[PDB]
Amino acid sequence: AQNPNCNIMIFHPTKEEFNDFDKYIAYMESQGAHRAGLAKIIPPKEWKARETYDNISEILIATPLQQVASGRAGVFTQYHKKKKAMTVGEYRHLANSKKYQTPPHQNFEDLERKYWKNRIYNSPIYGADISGSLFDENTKQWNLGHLGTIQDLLEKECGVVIEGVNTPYLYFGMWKTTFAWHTEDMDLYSINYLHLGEPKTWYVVPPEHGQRLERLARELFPGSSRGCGAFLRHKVALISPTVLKENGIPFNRITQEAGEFMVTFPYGYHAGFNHGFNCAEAINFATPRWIDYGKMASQCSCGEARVTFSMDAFVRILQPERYDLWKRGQD
Ligand SMILES: O=C(O)CNC(=O)C(=O)O
Ligand SMILES: [Mg+2]
Ligand code: NI
Ligand SMILES: [Zn+2]
Repeated sequence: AQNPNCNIMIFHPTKEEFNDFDKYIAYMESQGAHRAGLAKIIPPKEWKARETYDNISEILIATPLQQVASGRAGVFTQYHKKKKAMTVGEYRHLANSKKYQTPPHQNFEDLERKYWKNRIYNSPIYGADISGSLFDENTKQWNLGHLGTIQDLLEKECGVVIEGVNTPYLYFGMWKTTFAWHTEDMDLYSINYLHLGEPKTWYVVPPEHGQRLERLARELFPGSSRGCGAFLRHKVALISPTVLKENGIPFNRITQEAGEFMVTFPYGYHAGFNHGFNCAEAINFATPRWIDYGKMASQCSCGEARVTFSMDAFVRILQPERYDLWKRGQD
């Protein structure tokens, strides 16, 4: 069995290997990359996502989210308070202000220590989940707006044609902006490209150990657990590496820098934080190996998780028994 310790693998495809996205994902899996839940892909030196980032300031962040924490430094939840719209140029200035800017630090490890010590005492503002793309239309390789769609994958594998679309999302971050512990909708893959700016630190639990994280989360968030049998779908809970180590939960960590891709694999729980002003682009995708994970994915039916239009068909076809209850949660 390849990668039996479930380490995060880093790949350096050549320009030739970067042509066929599906084939390269299947290659990485042949080497055991999925066992970590997360992989890093450094693009060939010849590749670029677009020519420059000099003209992005007028993108609108219609609903910036202030991430307010409750709890203790290593075990907290966050809620998202909606703020007034602002442009990317306005948000970048805000991120660089004395109130929000990255503190002085020695290295990524020192910054990670400072994040876990101090995150809860501040409320950073995240421009998340903005439909759109920063890939140039002429970029033909690993262009996250030109991937094969999940609807077409389900149709190719299972023969059933379904409604829905699959488009990318932009994330504008600042110091301390935080992504809570989650797997993807329907335990899909994700791919994330850091277009510009400061790094993003990731934590990940191997898919084969995901239920260990869930059991810890039910212990640490006991009211939330009673409310919903899949409350991590709410994407609000944080647990620090120190707490994970104290409770014997297997995980790994890695820092993504600008110009790098990360792939999350089906049922790979992940969480993380931004080091400073940055912009990422991410999208869900599927492969044949996902189908079995989609069929088994947990679902939130309490009403909190509220998701895209396109998840309807995935539940309806892959999880017909759960469909009625889940749809009640959506309505
Ligand atoms: O970058 C972020 O805030 C969160 N991204 C992801 O969870 C991802 O790409 O799956
Ligand atoms: Mg612009
Ligand atoms: Ni994710
Ligand atoms: Zn729920």
